Amino acid sequence: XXVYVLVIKVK
Amino acid sequence: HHELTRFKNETVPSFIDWNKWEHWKDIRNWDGKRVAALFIYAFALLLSCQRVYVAIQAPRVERERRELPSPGNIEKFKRNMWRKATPKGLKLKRFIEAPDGTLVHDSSYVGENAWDDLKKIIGRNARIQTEAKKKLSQDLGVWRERLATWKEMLEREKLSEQLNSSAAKYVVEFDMKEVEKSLREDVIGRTSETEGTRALWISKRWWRYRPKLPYTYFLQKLDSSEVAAVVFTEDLKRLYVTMKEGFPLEYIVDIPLDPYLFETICNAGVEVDLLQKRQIHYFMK
Amino acid sequence: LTVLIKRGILILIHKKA
Amino acid sequence: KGLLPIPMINRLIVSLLYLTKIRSFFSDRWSELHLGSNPTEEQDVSFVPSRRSENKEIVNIFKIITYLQNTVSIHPIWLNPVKPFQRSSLISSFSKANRLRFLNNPHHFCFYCNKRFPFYVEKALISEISSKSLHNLLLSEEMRSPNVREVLYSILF
Amino acid sequence: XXVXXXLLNXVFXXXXLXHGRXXQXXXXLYNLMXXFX
Amino acid sequence: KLRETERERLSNMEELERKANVQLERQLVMASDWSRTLLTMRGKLKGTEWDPETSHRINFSDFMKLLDSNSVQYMEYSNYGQTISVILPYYKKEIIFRRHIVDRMPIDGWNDVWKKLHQQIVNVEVFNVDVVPAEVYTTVATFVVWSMRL
Amino acid sequence: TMCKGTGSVHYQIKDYNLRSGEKPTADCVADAIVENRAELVHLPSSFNHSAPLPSKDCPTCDGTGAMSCTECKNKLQVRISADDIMEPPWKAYNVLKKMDYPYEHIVHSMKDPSIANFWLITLPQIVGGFDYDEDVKKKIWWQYEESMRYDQLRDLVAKRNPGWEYLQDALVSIDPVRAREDPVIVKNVPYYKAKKSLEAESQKKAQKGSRQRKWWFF
Amino acid sequence: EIHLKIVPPLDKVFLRWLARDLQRVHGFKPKNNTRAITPPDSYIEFMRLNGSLDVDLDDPDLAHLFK
Amino acid sequence: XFLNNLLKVMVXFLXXXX
Amino acid sequence: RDSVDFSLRIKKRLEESKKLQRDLQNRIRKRMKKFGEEKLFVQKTPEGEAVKGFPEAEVKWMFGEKEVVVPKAIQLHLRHGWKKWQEEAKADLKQKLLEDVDFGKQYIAQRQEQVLLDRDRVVSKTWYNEDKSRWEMDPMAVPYAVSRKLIDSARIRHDYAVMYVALKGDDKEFYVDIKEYEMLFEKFGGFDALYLKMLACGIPTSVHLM
Ligand SMILES: [Zn+2]
Repeated sequence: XXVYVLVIKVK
Repeated sequence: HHELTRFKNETVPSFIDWNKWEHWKDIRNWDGKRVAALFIYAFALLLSCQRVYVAIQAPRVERERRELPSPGNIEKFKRNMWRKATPKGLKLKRFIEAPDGTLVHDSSYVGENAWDDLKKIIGRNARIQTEAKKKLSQDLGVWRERLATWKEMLEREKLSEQLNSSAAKYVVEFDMKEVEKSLREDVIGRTSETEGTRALWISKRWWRYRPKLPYTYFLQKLDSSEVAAVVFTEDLKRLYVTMKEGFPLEYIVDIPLDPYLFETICNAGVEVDLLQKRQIHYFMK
Repeated sequence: LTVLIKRGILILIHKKA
Repeated sequence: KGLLPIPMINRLIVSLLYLTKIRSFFSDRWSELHLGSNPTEEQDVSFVPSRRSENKEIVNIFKIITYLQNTVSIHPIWLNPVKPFQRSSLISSFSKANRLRFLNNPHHFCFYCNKRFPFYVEKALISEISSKSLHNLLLSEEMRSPNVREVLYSILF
Repeated sequence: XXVXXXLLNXVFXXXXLXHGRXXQXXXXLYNLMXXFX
Repeated sequence: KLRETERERLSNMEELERKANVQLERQLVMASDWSRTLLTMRGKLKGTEWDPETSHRINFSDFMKLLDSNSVQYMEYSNYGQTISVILPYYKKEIIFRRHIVDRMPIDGWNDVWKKLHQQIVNVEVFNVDVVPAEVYTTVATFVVWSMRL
Repeated sequence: TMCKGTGSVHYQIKDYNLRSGEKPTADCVADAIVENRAELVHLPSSFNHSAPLPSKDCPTCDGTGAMSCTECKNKLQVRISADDIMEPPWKAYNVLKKMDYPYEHIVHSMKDPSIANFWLITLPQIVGGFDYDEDVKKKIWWQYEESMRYDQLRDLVAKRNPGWEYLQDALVSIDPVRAREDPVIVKNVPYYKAKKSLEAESQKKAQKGSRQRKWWFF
Repeated sequence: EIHLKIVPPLDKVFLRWLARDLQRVHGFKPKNNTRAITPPDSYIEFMRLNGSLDVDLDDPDLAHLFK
Repeated sequence: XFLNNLLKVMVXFLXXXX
Repeated sequence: RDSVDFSLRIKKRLEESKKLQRDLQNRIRKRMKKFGEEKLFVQKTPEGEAVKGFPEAEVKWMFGEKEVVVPKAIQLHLRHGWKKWQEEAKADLKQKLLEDVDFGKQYIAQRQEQVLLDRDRVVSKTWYNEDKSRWEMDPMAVPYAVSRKLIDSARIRHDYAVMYVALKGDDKEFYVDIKEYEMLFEKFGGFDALYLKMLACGIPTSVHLM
């Protein structure tokens, strides 16, 4: 898939 | 093709005018075609759900039928391997895709807490085969079951880590105090003796034969932190690379003008310079 | 390579021949 | 430096904030970032390491080639599971995920064997004032250096 | 929810984005434009 | 105490082998290029994607739609974007590839076009042909050809 | 720009000169279209509508997607300069000046307090060797927090929490141009609401089917 | 001394859009029978930072007359 | 012209020879 | 129950905004019907050229043979109150510094120090060109001096290519180029906005034929 740094996922 | 034009002009906008929701939301005047389209959507949803269910389930049944020195030492060895691989403070998560549509957080991948805190030395060398290992151990004068079970358990963890990477998503996080220290260390402290000896040396040894290389491999090796410098020609239509190791060191890569070129030239962290020709060479031509 | 269509039109083209 | 806007200064911040989405009528922040900051913190090149480097490589190539030809043949007919994040420093890998997310393709340069590659690896002054006033150059519509003027004058001659 | 005490008064379009002039400057400029009206 | 000598020997052996690894990678890339340019002239690779044949022209909007439809995976680039071309497979089975030169790619779609191109593309091809040897060819060639007619 | 380069612009009938004694049906409108007694107008595909209108070719570019420079005239289409032979620095710099170095790879990643601290403050202070005034730092922080309103509201409206249409109208009120293209915002609210209810009952009947399909082989 | 022009050689469209947005935001409408609304702490802080809150010390009515 | 008289009072001294 | 409550507060303030817009539209209709008849229409853009980033489908309003512009409704009502409390706070601080003596002196000393710092900062980027034997300044900080209102007078060569700018309290006529200012701030208004913010501030300007 892709790198999903927390600003994408956590917030 | 004659009917398809009118099909676009007067059927599908009229369809969405019938599919306009001022009539749809009122259930008391649902037309027969309206509930017919409702049933069509229901049947399509059922078919798609059943198909994706069986398609997800089938390889799991396939692998089920195909299938049918403490663990702390394993954790420490995986920790050591990951500390060898990537720098400190970068924590990388394997956030696993469930079949249902949710995102499951496992807590056993070594990419998270590896950073968190006469036979051991030799046994930690898996890049070299056990044949030369036992050959040089007989040159030392020093157990085959333990090496056998090391091999078995590394095969097990290799298979499990291969299976975990079929459908997963990944999350980085840096160590902004450590990363800012690295910026102060390697951006401000990179004091190589090679300050400006790149473009001039090419201008002297132009008589060398530098072979050709493609754009995409130039990108794929520039990103890799394998190249020592990048050189721009004054017409911006040739670019003479100068890496750190290879035969030859320098080549010629012909270039398309796009910004992502310059973006990866930046993010790789390579030496950027432009050769300046004189003002006669464009009058000699 | 820079072919000239009449009414003064300059068109850049591919390599050669 | 106009080619690669990350400097490896304040124009970066200005393009980060203000340029990103009519009049917008505010250039004062540019100058406020410019002068609202005060600094408080051998022309002789050496080709010696360059020559010694190619000397090292030409030395190493012979033994590496002997081992390679002892190992490999070519016939006529773990680490991070994300390739960029290996042997890249902290600040180099910092913005790496930022480019990985939007553009996903590395192009993964590995494959060789097509019809073009049947080989296979095997591993083992009265009017002068009026003239001054008359000239209608108020529409410039130019949009370099006087040295370019000299070289272009030579080209014209 | 912590900034939302001001956000409910900050949802009013973009009012802190067009204020860089005093009233007098605005009036001066206004009378210095053309007299079409 | 002598196991550190073993560690150093293994490190040196790993250095040698990974030197050889990257060196063989370069070996394969230059040998691949040499075999490519050797097979190009003989015509044994005629018709494939490495020697395509001309076809009808195309517009910007058709290129945009084929970009939405993920057909574009090979290009031919030259001259700062004023002349470009693309290559398409077709089904005659027999899979053949044809080149189409795009017409008047206007000014400012490229940073959006390269937004999709860079994600579909596997290999771009960039041609380097300067102006001055072409012009020398024009003058000498018209001289010799018209003297041949004479 | 009037078709953005896509070319498939939407079309609409604006006014209809109906005859005295008829009803505004669809076939009468089509018959007026035959004799061109209705105002046929072009709407851009840049405007996205609730009802997809007929998308045909754009007449301003004839389907190509570009307008030729009509400011250039046939009498002055040629120059006299031998600039084309000596490839200049200024042409390359100009053709690269319209490439924008697209910054989207950092703007989206910028939405983090620590990461914003780094990129906005720490990197210029380290590279430049200067130190900011407190007014400069506070104005940077204020403009940043002011800019983060739209992404905070997008995240809050993405929860599908009850009463999300009010935050949807807040999003369409704060910034028009960006809200005209955000895929989270739905054009027709009853459309999405009743389709959601219909999908719920559809997965109910799908469960019925998938549960009575397992009671016949025994 | 001081001089001006009514027809300057500047760009044409920018003046039209500036005037049109000036009409769209201001128009001519004043108001007097209105009580002032309090700004939040954010607008108040920005007004503090921009320095537009300074009392009109330039006017020699009473602010500068004693000084 | 309060700023003008203020600057008249507090004239400075900068070299900047370039 | 807090998020739904906040969205209901948003809803009631939006309903207030729509009521405000509707009654302002009604007031505009009642005030402007004395001239002509409304001709509301979405006139299609006659330009076909605006690639400079301007919005589309401008609305031309006719009330007879005249011109009128539709304004914003709630924004004007908020701006009136905000400027009103600006005036009230300024007047309260004025009368307060009229009451006390020490705080007014401290304030005027702070103004003195800030003006000194601003002028020093704007003269930190000057130089003397001895090839032409004149004084030149970075045009980059030329707007910044305008922000403090540091400009004395403006002398303009025609074609708008070079400005000669006077400093308040100084006898020099600094030479600044405007082609470079355009090359720097073409995205931020260019010299059009520069001359416009000379004109808005009521600075003395004059054009010459050099
Ligand atoms: Zn068009």
